[PDB]
Amino acid sequence: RSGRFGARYGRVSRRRVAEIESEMNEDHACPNCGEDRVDRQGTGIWQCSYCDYKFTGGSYKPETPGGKTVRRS
Amino acid sequence: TGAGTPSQGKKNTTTHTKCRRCGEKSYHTKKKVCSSCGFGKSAKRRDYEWQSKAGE
Amino acid sequence: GRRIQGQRRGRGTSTFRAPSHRYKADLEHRKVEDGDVIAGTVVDIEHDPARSAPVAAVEFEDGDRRLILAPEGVGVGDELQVGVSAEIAPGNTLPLAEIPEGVPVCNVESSPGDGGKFARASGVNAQLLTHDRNVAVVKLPSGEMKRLDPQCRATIGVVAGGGRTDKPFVKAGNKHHKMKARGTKWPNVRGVAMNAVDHPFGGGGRQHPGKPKSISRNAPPGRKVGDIASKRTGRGG
RNA sequence: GUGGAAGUCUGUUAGAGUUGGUGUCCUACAAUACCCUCUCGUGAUCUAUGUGUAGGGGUGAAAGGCCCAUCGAGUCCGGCA
RNA sequence: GUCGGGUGAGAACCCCGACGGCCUAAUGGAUAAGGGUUCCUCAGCACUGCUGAUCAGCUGAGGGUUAGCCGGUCCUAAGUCAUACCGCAACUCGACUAUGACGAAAUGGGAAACGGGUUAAUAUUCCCGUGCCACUAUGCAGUGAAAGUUGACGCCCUGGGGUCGAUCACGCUGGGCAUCGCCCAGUCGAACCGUCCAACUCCGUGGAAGCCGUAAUGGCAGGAAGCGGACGAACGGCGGCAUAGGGAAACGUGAUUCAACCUGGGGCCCAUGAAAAGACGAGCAUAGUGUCCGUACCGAGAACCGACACAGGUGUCCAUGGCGGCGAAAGCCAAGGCCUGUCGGGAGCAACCAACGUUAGGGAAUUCGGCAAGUUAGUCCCGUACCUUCGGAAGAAGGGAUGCCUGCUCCGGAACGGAGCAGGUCGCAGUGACUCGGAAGCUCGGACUGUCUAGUAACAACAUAGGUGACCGCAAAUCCGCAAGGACUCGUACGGUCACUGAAUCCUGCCCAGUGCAGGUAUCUGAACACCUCGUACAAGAGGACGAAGGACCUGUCAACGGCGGGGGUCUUAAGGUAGCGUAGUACCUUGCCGCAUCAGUAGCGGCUUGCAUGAAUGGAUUAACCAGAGCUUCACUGUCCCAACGUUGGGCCCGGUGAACUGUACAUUCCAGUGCGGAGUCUGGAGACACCCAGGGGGAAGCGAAGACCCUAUGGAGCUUUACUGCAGGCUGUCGCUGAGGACUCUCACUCCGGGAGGAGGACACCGAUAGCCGGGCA
RNA sequence: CGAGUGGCUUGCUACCUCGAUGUCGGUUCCCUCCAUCCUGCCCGUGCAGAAGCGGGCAAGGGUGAGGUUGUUCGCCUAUUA
RNA sequence: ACGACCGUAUAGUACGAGAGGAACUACGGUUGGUGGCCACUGGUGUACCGGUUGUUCGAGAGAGCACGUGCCGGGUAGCCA
Ligand SMILES: [Cl-]
Ligand SMILES: [Cl-]
Ligand SMILES: [Cl-]
Ligand SMILES: [K+]
Ligand SMILES: [Mg+2]
Ligand SMILES: [Mg+2]
Ligand SMILES: [Mg+2]
Ligand SMILES: [Mg+2]
Ligand SMILES: [Mg+2]
Ligand SMILES: [Mg+2]
Ligand SMILES: [Mg+2]
Ligand SMILES: [Mg+2]
Ligand SMILES: [Mg+2]
Ligand SMILES: [Mg+2]
Ligand SMILES: [Mg+2]
Ligand SMILES: [Mg+2]
Ligand SMILES: [Mg+2]
Ligand SMILES: [Mg+2]
Ligand SMILES: [Mg+2]
Ligand SMILES: [Mg+2]
Ligand SMILES: [Mg+2]
Ligand SMILES: [Mg+2]
Ligand SMILES: [Mg+2]
Ligand SMILES: [Mg+2]
Ligand SMILES: [Mg+2]
Ligand SMILES: [Mg+2]
Ligand SMILES: [Mg+2]
Ligand SMILES: [Mg+2]
Ligand SMILES: [Mg+2]
Ligand SMILES: [Mg+2]
Ligand SMILES: [Mg+2]
Ligand SMILES: [Mg+2]
Ligand SMILES: [Mg+2]
Ligand SMILES: [Mg+2]
Ligand SMILES: [Mg+2]
Ligand SMILES: [Mg+2]
Ligand SMILES: [Mg+2]
Ligand code: NA
Ligand code: NA
Ligand code: NA
Ligand code: NA
Ligand code: NA
Ligand code: NA
Ligand code: NA
Ligand code: NA
Ligand code: NA
Ligand code: NA
Ligand code: NA
Ligand code: NA
Ligand code: NA
Ligand code: NA
Ligand code: NA
Ligand SMILES: [Sr+2]
Ligand SMILES: [Sr+2]
Ligand SMILES: [Sr+2]
Ligand SMILES: [Sr+2]
Ligand SMILES: [Sr+2]
Ligand SMILES: [Sr+2]
Ligand SMILES: [Sr+2]
Ligand SMILES: [Sr+2]
Ligand SMILES: [Sr+2]
Ligand SMILES: [Sr+2]
Ligand SMILES: [Sr+2]
Ligand SMILES: [Sr+2]
Ligand SMILES: [Sr+2]
Ligand SMILES: [Sr+2]
Ligand SMILES: [Sr+2]
Ligand SMILES: [Sr+2]
Ligand SMILES: [Sr+2]
Ligand SMILES: [Sr+2]
Ligand SMILES: [Sr+2]
Ligand SMILES: [Sr+2]
Ligand SMILES: [Sr+2]
Ligand SMILES: [Sr+2]
Ligand SMILES: [Sr+2]
Ligand SMILES: [Sr+2]
Ligand SMILES: [Sr+2]
Ligand SMILES: [Sr+2]
Ligand SMILES: [Sr+2]
Ligand SMILES: [Sr+2]
Ligand SMILES: [Sr+2]
Ligand SMILES: [Sr+2]
Ligand SMILES: [Sr+2]
Ligand SMILES: [Sr+2]
Ligand SMILES: [Sr+2]
Ligand SMILES: [Sr+2]
Ligand SMILES: [Sr+2]
Ligand SMILES: [Sr+2]
Ligand SMILES: [Sr+2]
Ligand SMILES: [Sr+2]
Ligand SMILES: [Sr+2]
Ligand SMILES: [Sr+2]
Ligand SMILES: [Sr+2]
Ligand SMILES: [Sr+2]
Ligand SMILES: [Sr+2]
Ligand SMILES: [Sr+2]
Ligand SMILES: [Sr+2]
Ligand SMILES: [Sr+2]
Ligand SMILES: [Sr+2]
Ligand SMILES: [Sr+2]
Repeated sequence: RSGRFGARYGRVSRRRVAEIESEMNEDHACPNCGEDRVDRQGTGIWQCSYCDYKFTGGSYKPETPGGKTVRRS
Repeated sequence: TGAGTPSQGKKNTTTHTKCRRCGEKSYHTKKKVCSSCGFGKSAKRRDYEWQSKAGE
Repeated sequence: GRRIQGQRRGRGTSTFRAPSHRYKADLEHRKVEDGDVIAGTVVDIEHDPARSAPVAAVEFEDGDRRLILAPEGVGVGDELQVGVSAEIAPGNTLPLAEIPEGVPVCNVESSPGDGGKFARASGVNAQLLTHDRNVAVVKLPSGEMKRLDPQCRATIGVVAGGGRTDKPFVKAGNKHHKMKARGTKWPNVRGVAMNAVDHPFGGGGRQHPGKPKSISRNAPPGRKVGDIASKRTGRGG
């Protein structure tokens, strides 16, 4: 996590980096199939190693709160 | 690094060269303009009244 | 004195220019004759240097390959539509008139056919509120109620890359890398830290502006610095 | 255990720099040099060439720093005896 | 460097040999820029050369650079120019938009050449051998031909293939050494043509419900392993090339580790890592053509820049030569280069200075200050505190070990890889040289890495992430231009402009009176044009009515400028200092008082604190980590000191040669007093004084160097400031023109904007020209 | 209260010097003065002695080491004739 | 070119109720200063002898280099305190 930051930057800065990146690297359920094989490819870019579905999502999460709103309405 | 002698050693760039139009080594090969006769800048020949005393 | 930095900017010299020769494309909506008989398929997702957000390359029926301002949730293979009769789904573009009220949209045109001006940044979106035969009311990301020509085109959904702002840069070097992809001079030297000759706030034994910071709207360039025509300052009251 | 992150550590690797000696030199080897010590050395890094910004104007992580040994307004000639 | 010798009229430094040395990312090899003949030969020494010179980068005279396949040439990059269009009083000026061209010689892209031989000097260019590319022609073949592929790409970790090199084993050829049997060198051979293919991808078979696989991640009923197959790599292997070439000869064979080169797997991005020409796609024979430009040499302690044959500066590649060791480290040594970081001779060679070695006992007493020097040191084992943001602190601290020889064990395929064991044994000392941290505590500052005064400042200053406020919906805010136009912007509020504070943590009180900004405003004030009155046969002019912004007035606002006192148990002028911190890098008084520590402490630390004159983003407090930042203490150590000594190298001194500069009104062997514009070698009185020369450390010549920088003066200069004087840009606002029809309104036709277009939006407004009022250190 | 000497403190003046006479403290090295701190020799005492206290002659010699502070000065410590 | 001090004998005496406590003189030493000298002790001693690390000369022997001794031990003359 923020362990690469050593004793620098302070709690908050490297607390959020840890969480954000912790959620960022979790296995994500592919919208195409259903497997938890989605990985980030770059800023806002995600892909499933299983079915190869490459799509857009949040910067650090494949789905954002606002993104999930569109579906509804 | 001093602005004097040590900095003079870095000077190996060619800028002013013999001019096709006037013959003076004033044709800036990077600007493609002669600082002496104006070649590359103007069809007319570079001239100024301040090149001599005002009443002469 | 000497011209302040804000004045050097205007001359548009390299130091202040954006690395345009490195930019990809201006994600403007496609121009359709009518009918809406224009559809294409997402062929790839790319990074947009100018916006730090993803963009989707779309191949249209008539053979036109162009990058598009992608909303969140668009993936390869997906099929998008652009026209009056386009289906009401994420990633599709059509005039506000056809868009059902209460639907989040992005890359909204200011004047019908301009290509899109509003809500283009990461994870943002305008909210189409009121419909009509004369004016479509949209609520822009800043919270402002905007009256637009119902003929103004827009893309359904919110812009991809949301949350980009939630993570701190942490170090100067990261800011550095981002700044190198924009038309900006960075880092920032405070005005109070300069000599009097260089800024209205320069000079003085200790650092401090020797004047009130709220400057008038009518101030000439070179003097308009600090808090421009502020309606108020601070956090109190 | 594996893995190998880092404006991460040591390092006269290349390369960059310069804390102290208030050493040597001070009609110098040199109009900014020499020696030892010292600091940086995967990055906001260093470096070559090309290219752009011009004088009340540039350029400046700001020292009134830098813009060809000169800058709190370059240089040249002219105004000018 | 030295001894011999060669040449020459002449030899320390020109050449030969021997002996002795120096250089190893360079003092060697190839080159870019730049220089321009400095290159080679012959003949010379007046000039140039830190002395000499027969020498030379010098002088005289000749000579030398050979290309289809190495660059250029071709392509396009940031970007530049030209033409057209537009602006400008105008242009050699100026932004945009079209078109065209220009823009890369080591080091972007790119059709094709290798090996050897030859010259005094060129050489993938000439010559020999072999090969290749493009175009064109002829011929055979071919109807395919443009889709796609390539050119073509970031950073970090890593597997696999694999050549050179290096090393190990054994053989062959030659050399060296001479108690041994060791040691050294060589053992060769290209482009190209042909062939082989690992990885990746995919297909067939198969049928895993837990197996397959990796260094690691991972893979699978959407079909794992296994089996077969398609496509498919090297500057690599293999065969030809080659009774080519090269070698005196032999003219090897295997292996390990493997730069180059080839091919994969993984990870990172608020960062996304060129383009175009060209090539492939798309056969073969034979013939012809392949022009133009560059080509020498230096590439640096003498060929470049720095006035110089300057200790400076100056790009690339040789990053795999041996021992060493972690190593592209040190040290030593090859290949190769050099004795030109170019004056020599002499004196146990004194004083004195530079750089350095060794110092008994004491051990920081030295000093502003351990400045300088020293101490420690590599690797392994044991062990490691406070504090902490849980990362770190940490190599904390402290303790022990370390060589050689003999025989072995373990890990691994193995290394000429690594980890251990047993016995033997030497020294004062086993990281034996070299390389190689001294350690600990308290306080102040800035959080951190980073930046800076080229040439006296590296810091606490600037930056920074983080915090905050301000402006703006894009026909925007901010900014450049006289204009035509332009940056921001292939950007759109999760944006970007303008400012302040400066990581995290706990927090950030009161004040809107003044000033600033903004909003509002009945009434008041408020310009010009038009309008009305008076005046004028007209006009000047006087007055009136109307009244925009602005001001008066009201309100909002301090993470806006800033403020938070005196007095009494309110007063100025709004409030009257809250949390904290406190004698501070802020406290004059002041060495404040108490304590700690010391023999003794204007220091330092802790506490107190009425604070001359602390205090909350003019941020307060606090703080782990970090630091060539400031201060203090301790352990260790030492020539810093007591107190100096001896030694080493280069100078100094004497000799040959070469050979400056600073400075100079004159006189001048001075000393003690006095005098004098009061700070005299020169005046007065005395005293002393034979001339000249060598070495010395510098008392005096108010020594030399610079028309004092300090201070004042000048109706001197410049940079900077502002509610100084006066103006000028700029913004806001009214009015007139553009400008049309029917104190409030509709319309469309100018004009503006959007749209490829139709058309849509807006609209007599806005933009623009003119003028008037307000603001106006942005500027003069 | 009165009279003086010095030129160590400070003040005053503006005589010399602005085409420059480089600051304080320290250090090192040399000479000097006496208004004597010690040492020699004396006089007095509220001088038994020992020792103090005061005075006279006298400048031959000596007057040292350390803690804070740049400090001079001074405060402090152990030695000392 | 010598200044000064401590100690012993004088003497637990003179003096004094006691407490305390001298001197002349003769001696021994210390300190500061001064001039000189090296038998003694100490330092140095890149004369010299030895040990030993890395590397090169094939090993051995014997040597070079590692800065004017690679490092370490001893140390004659001489110079010194
Ligand atoms: Cl940003
Ligand atoms: Cl070439
Ligand atoms: Cl792999
Ligand atoms: K003066
Ligand atoms: Mg776009
Ligand atoms: Mg940039
Ligand atoms: Mg800043
Ligand atoms: Mg400043
Ligand atoms: Mg200013
Ligand atoms: Mg500040
Ligand atoms: Mg450059
Ligand atoms: Mg040659
Ligand atoms: Mg030389
Ligand atoms: Mg000693
Ligand atoms: Mg002292
Ligand atoms: Mg030191
Ligand atoms: Mg084994
Ligand atoms: Mg302090
Ligand atoms: Mg810092
Ligand atoms: Mg400087
Ligand atoms: Mg520094
Ligand atoms: Mg900030
Ligand atoms: Mg911010
Ligand atoms: Mg700061
Ligand atoms: Mg204190
Ligand atoms: Mg406040
Ligand atoms: Mg401030
Ligand atoms: Mg003067
Ligand atoms: Mg002055
Ligand atoms: Mg002036
Ligand atoms: Mg337009
Ligand atoms: Mg002014
Ligand atoms: Mg005077
Ligand atoms: Mg003088
Ligand atoms: Mg007397
Ligand atoms: Mg008595
Ligand atoms: Mg005397
Ligand atoms: Na782990
Ligand atoms: Na230095
Ligand atoms: Na100027
Ligand atoms: Na091959
Ligand atoms: Na090696
Ligand atoms: Na010579
Ligand atoms: Na660093
Ligand atoms: Na106020
Ligand atoms: Na305050
Ligand atoms: Na630092
Ligand atoms: Na010494
Ligand atoms: Na003198
Ligand atoms: Na000035
Ligand atoms: Na005396
Ligand atoms: Na003292
Ligand atoms: Sr230099
Ligand atoms: Sr250069
Ligand atoms: Sr031109
Ligand atoms: Sr002219
Ligand atoms: Sr656009
Ligand atoms: Sr467009
Ligand atoms: Sr200021
Ligand atoms: Sr408040
Ligand atoms: Sr680092
Ligand atoms: Sr380092
Ligand atoms: Sr210094
Ligand atoms: Sr030194
Ligand atoms: Sr100097
Ligand atoms: Sr590394
Ligand atoms: Sr300069
Ligand atoms: Sr003149
Ligand atoms: Sr001659
Ligand atoms: Sr020559
Ligand atoms: Sr070209
Ligand atoms: Sr090239
Ligand atoms: Sr790289
Ligand atoms: Sr390998
Ligand atoms: Sr050549
Ligand atoms: Sr070279
Ligand atoms: Sr050089
Ligand atoms: Sr050699
Ligand atoms: Sr010579
Ligand atoms: Sr010795
Ligand atoms: Sr000390
Ligand atoms: Sr001391
Ligand atoms: Sr230890
Ligand atoms: Sr610098
Ligand atoms: Sr410095
Ligand atoms: Sr903070
Ligand atoms: Sr106010
Ligand atoms: Sr208080
Ligand atoms: Sr702070
Ligand atoms: Sr006389
Ligand atoms: Sr002298
Ligand atoms: Sr003078
Ligand atoms: Sr007297
Ligand atoms: Sr006495
Ligand atoms: Sr004084
Ligand atoms: Sr004092
Ligand atoms: Sr006695
Ligand atoms: Sr008694
Ligand atoms: Sr030696
Ligand atoms: Sr050692």
